[PDB]
Amino acid sequence: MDNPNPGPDGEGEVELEKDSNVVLTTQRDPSTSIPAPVSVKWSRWTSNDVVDDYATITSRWYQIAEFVWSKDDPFDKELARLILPRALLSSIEANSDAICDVPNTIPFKVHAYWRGDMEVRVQINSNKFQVGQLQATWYYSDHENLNISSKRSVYGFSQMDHALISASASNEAKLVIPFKHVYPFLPTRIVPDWTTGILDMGALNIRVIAPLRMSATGPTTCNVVVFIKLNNSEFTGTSSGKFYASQIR
Amino acid sequence: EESRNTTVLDTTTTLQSSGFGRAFFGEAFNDLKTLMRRYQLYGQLLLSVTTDKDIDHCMFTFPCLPQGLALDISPHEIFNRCRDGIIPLIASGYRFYRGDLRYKIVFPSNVNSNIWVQHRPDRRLEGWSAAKIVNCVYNHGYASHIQITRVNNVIELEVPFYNATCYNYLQAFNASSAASSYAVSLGEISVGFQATSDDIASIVNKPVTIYYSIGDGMQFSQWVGYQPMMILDQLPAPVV
Amino acid sequence: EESRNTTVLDTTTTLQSSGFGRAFFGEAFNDLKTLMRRYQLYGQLLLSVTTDKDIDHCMFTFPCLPQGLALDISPHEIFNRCRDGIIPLIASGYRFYRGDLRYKIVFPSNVNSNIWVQHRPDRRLEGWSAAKIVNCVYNHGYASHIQITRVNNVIELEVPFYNATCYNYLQAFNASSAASSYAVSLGEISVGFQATSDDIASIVNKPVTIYYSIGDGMQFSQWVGYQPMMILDQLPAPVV
Amino acid sequence: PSYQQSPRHFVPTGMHSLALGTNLVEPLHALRLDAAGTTQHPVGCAPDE
Repeated sequence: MDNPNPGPDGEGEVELEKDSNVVLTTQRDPSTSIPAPVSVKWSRWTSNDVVDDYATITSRWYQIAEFVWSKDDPFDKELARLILPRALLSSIEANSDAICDVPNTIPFKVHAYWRGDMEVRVQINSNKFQVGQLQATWYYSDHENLNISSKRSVYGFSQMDHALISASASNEAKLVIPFKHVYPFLPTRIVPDWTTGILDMGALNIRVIAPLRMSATGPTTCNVVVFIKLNNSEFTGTSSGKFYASQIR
Repeated sequence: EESRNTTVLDTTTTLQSSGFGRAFFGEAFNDLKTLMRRYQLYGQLLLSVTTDKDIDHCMFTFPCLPQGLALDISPHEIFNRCRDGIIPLIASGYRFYRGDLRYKIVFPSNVNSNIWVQHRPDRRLEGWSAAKIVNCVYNHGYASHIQITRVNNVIELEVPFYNATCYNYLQAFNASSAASSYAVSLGEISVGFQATSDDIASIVNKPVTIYYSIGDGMQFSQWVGYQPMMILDQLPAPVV
Repeated sequence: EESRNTTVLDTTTTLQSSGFGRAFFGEAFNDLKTLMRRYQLYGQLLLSVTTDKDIDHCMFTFPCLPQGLALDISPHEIFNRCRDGIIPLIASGYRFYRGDLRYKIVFPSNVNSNIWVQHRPDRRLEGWSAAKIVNCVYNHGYASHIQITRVNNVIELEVPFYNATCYNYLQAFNASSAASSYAVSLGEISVGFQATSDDIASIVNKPVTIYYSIGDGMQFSQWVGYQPMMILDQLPAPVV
Repeated sequence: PSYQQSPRHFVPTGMHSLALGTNLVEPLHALRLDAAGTTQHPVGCAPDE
């Protein structure tokens, strides 16, 4: 050890996470916090329709929330309560177009019932002189509890397994999130037994722990980008795309 | 990551484990499931005759769930004083559950009439309000049992898991999704008497206590951290 | 032919069978016979002393049959509300039956006197009217049993198949053939008390409930389609 | 046959134990339809914890 010889290319090795045609890199090693083991396909128990995998198109990564994080945000403060099978659609219908323009999400437009495991990266691009630490935590069915308004805090979500982003080393939080819900399928549109809570798995919430602490001449901004891969998805119940209502703002 | 360990800086020698009390007390405690089957008070009511009820009439109905009831604190000095007991304090730590429950409903002494008890998996749970014991007919095809008061005034039950679900919600339920109300309680247990209108008047304001425990079928799901807690000695004393 | 199949035009992949709930709930349900042995309310009466009855006097008599009674709806809120239960709804689907029945008659609390119960295979059933519970002596050679109220006020019974038949009619019986009245009920069960005239006055207007189930001997015959059905939520609410 | 042998001589109690939660067979009145029935966990429903 102890021989850093930087050339024109910098020093470090640029590690890939190659997939279908969206390929994204980080300079730093991730800190994954897998909550649950990998689940079964679940197509044998409740779908006789054509249960078609779409790993060539749906396993692409997709940016769903970027946001500015400055030093004015206090200690125990939310940044983004992303509901992840919704926020993949909510970023689309927020971003001035329908579902049929994004090739990740057209099987949500066609098919009615969804299942699948998610991959979630929360990249930061902080300067090294900044001091701060975000946390990313996956929770299952946030909206199916009323008492999360007492829990929505860093001390509650620290007890469960959770990824950490230090703004010092500009760490990245990869975060495998396997699909686990009470019913083994999430619907994608208004469905005859529930309507409210459509395609809801729970909260990806990004709570500040250590705020940005810098000099007087410090870099105030710190943008945070969130990507999502959707790999072991299955789609079933083919129906017409005119039935698909817009997601909630 | 939560459970990572960056740099251990231990000073200690290795402790002799007691095997979780097996060495001293002759019994293990590491498995919390074997503590869960210790019975806990579920909800205590006071009988109150409103109408001259028919023999068919349920005397009280209540949803059946391991989450603990909507806590009903003249306060009940246990629910005023001993908050929540054990099983919802553990059940705070898990978002879902799946499994059986045991009940062992205890009836007072001055009652004599026969008791019918129903499981109703048809009944949903609409919100965390009205998820408590309700003082209000008998039905055919629901799973039923009659305990006779004269032999022994304590019925016992093994209420099974009848849901069309993978598991059910374990935190307190706000009824967001409309079909999700089908997936919180195991069903609805109803206790009703065969007492006529003359003799049920003596049984007014007699306590009927219900206990509960899980009974080896329960298997809790994905971990969720605890909510904020209240420390019980900080509760005020009754100034006299 | 009914069950023929001209041209299958399936779109489906093959579903995973749950094995009729054995995979989820730990129990099968495909066999409807094992559901039939779940008890159902047979008929609930109210005691009514007409004469200063002798100790020999039957308090009520009723024919014994798996068809369900002539439904007696101050209405009884179950038979006003929960129509027919399960077992005559299945028994609508079969013209004949042959086998045992179980009863488990439940008695009220304030009674104390001894109870004698008879099976009478001599008694025919004359028409679908008067095929209900009838509030009216003890007999020797009929099959008998006494349950003591003071030990336990619920008798149980295994009433066998005593007919000189191949099987018996299961739909509602209009008494067309005169000897066919011998071939509908299993017989006639009578419940009578040993209570004297002074103490039976306290037991007036106390409910006596009778349950029933088949008990593994029952084997239904030739299929018959269902009759027209009534949908229960369409029944009106009690406007207050 | 007449069974004239003198019978058992027990003690009744009204309720099974409560603090016992271990290797102890507990008899109840199950509202399940099956006597050998137990709630089960299929291939995805086997819980993690």
